[PDB]
Amino acid sequence: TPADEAREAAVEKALAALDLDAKARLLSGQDMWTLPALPEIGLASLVMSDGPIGVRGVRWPSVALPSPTALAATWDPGLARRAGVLLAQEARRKGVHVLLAPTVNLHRSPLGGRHFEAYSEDPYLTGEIGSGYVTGVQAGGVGTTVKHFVANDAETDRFTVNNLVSARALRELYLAPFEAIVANAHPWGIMTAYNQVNGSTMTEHRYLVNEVLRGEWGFDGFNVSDWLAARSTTGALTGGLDVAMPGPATVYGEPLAAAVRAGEVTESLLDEAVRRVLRLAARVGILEGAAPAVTELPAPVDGEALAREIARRSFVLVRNEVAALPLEQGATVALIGAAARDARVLGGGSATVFPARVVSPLDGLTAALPEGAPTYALGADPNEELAVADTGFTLRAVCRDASGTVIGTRSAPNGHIQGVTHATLHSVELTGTFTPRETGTHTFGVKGLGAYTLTVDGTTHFDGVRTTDTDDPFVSFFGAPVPLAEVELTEGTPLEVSLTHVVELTMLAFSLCHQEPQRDPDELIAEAVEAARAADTAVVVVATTERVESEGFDRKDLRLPGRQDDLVRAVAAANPATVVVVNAGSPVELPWREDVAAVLLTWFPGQEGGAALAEVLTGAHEPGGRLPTTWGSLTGAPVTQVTPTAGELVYDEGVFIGYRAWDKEDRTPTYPFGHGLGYTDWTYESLDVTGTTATVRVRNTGTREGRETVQLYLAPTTADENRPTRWLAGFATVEAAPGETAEAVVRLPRRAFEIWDETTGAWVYVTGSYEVAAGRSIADRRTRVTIEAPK
Repeated sequence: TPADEAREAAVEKALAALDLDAKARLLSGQDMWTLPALPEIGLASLVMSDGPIGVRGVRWPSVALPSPTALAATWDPGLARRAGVLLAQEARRKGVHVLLAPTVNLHRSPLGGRHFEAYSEDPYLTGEIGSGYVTGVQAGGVGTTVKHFVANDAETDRFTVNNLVSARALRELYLAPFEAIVANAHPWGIMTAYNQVNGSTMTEHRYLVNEVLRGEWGFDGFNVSDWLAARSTTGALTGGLDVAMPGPATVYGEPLAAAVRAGEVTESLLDEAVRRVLRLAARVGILEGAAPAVTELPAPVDGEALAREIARRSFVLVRNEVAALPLEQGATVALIGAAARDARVLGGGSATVFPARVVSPLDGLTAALPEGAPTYALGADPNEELAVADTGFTLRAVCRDASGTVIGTRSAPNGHIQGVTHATLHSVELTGTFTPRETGTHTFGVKGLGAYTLTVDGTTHFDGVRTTDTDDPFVSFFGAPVPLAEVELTEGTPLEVSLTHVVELTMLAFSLCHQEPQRDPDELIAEAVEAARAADTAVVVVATTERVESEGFDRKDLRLPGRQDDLVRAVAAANPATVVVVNAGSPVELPWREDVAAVLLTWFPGQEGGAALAEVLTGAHEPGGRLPTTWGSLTGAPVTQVTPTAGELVYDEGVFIGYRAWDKEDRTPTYPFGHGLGYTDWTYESLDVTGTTATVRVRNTGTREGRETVQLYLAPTTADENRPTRWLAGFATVEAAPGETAEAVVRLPRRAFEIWDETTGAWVYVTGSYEVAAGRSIADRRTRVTIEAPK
């Protein structure tokens, strides 16, 4: 803390200069993304933006990386550090100061909405990756808000739900990754969640925010509310909140200025909170008078290359039978499935961005394979009932005032929408022309809320409203699009399409949606089976959509959308050498494993996914992924409750989530935590533990050079009603050529032996004999040793 002392001196001078009206103003938001500026003290407007896979800015493109679970499947916090560096470069370019990322809530249930956005079901692996990600983002002088503090491991009724979580459960599981990132990475900020934990809402939670996070862990950054989570001027200030950031009319500002002057809300409390915001201002560099934390920035990073590297390093090859992968030299390959032509690179929610261009599996494999590239056949379409209007749509974004007079025309990206306009703007048209690809009944819709008027070819097909009873307006926007009208358009012949939204009195975004005309599912699977029959290997890319996987709501089942499961079985029957490329962000049921030759989980693999998949399938590279979460059937899954009964979600499983819960119940999953295969064999030959330092020698006993994640699992020798049977206590990714041997000196944290004392309010190093085991997964433990926990 050498320059930090000088920096915190400039913060104190700035705090002293400001008056009560400016102090309360600063803590209140200005726009959807930025805070007010104060030239009286040389402070610029703090720009904040989403998020985990890419930086959006203020919608005025981004680099779309693979989903957060994909980054965690690489088991490499050095990759997460590099990922963070690129994101800081993106933020510096888009003028963003704070990145609203990473999400580190655990994978409690497989039905969780933002499951694709979290890293793992294990708090150690989550903390390690999160630590790397934050250190990397802040390495480029860009702030981070570790979201969603704490216990936001489900989306239904997230606005009000009371998540009743145990004392040990919070300390050992849900809070762990936050403590790990606070201590290791030193984050400049945090975000408090919409839900409540044991009574208090996270934004108003005095015990967890001020006493635990700040008091025990020594957090020195700012605490932003989740967008619309701030709901009390006095309740949030006293509960450790600093910034009510939903938008312009926040709970802070003039209501807070008044509460200080009139009520028993002390100006000392306001001063303590502004001090935190002004400390952030100095680190991100928006405050003149305090030098920025990172002055010399990290060397430029190639965004496309890192997106490909993270993508292939995460692909978990769970199944591979005799050797389906990699593909053989000069083999006839057939690509099947809609997800191969139109890939799903991002998951739904605020984490979405628009990349420059996306490489699809068919684009990638066409270039990778020679003359007579993959024979493509769409097997089934998962992206229905509706999808954003893009293919064949040439749209503009017209702004109108009260008199309907045009006051601007922005270029439409495709259908979504959010210049020299202001409170005068009354409505927003989204006109254009649409050339249909095939004749039939085209449906048109919208994903938005409020007043809408649709006119496909002059005729006003819709002119009504779209209200909803839900407690959260964010659930409403990213909900499935609503069909407004069916229309008969002949292919080739285009017509003038138009969708207007009237705006007046938070709510400010809509998108034109369109469904391609009817396609028989059974005939689609018939034409794909002919291609499966006409090939040495069939590659079926199966995927969950942004409508299935998204924020605001939870999934209903782990089954694949559309007739995709029925497509896989038809292809597996016609051709035995079938490779299923699962492009899903969360666990999904694989009922046809026994029939298919191979399975490869690719998550939502970012804009370069198609290039990484082409490299892996052809054998240019190896799939370097190892499950960061336990995959299995929903019936076998022991912790699935996402829905709150009587407005309460009890976490009855306690300290047992993910693999810990499967062990406690005897239920064995389809593929366990840490499972994954590459394109080479690994023989663990030596394990030496000295105190708490495990040293592992592993041999590449395969035909090709490859990577291996060494996974150390601690397990008490005695019975453990109080604890899980085994748990991850360390890991390390090593690379070696065939025959060559690599070592791994992995130190197990002191914490791996400790448990939480609810009464003392302290950690308890559990003494006794343990079994430290090195392996390829939890189920594939290769070598064991018995040690006494050191003093």
